[PDB]
Amino acid sequence: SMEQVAMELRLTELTRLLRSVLDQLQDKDPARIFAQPVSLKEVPDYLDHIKHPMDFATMRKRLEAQGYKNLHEFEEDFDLIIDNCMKYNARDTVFYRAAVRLRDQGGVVLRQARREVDSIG
Repeated sequence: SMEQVAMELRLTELTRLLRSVLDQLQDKDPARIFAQPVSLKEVPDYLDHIKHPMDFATMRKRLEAQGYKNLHEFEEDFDLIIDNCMKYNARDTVFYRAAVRLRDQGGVVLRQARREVDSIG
């Protein structure tokens, strides 16, 4: 149907906007602490601690399969990255501190993304 195509075009355009959001967020992580999944070879007990692991590469895979239907879904995954880190790592660590800086900086980017997703529909 033409309606299915139109909905597909909207999803494609959302995907384009989320790809630019994802690039902007990841620049706020210059140390690449959140670039890849926590390694189960190097942190073998991780899944006893964190039930839903997340990282930027895993988000990128989902994005390129047009797997985010809306910005809420994408923000959920970004918040998992931060929240998982702040539970697993103590306050006095480079890891926790990197998450706080990513949260604070990413908040700005996400504030205007929400307006752009509403605005452009």
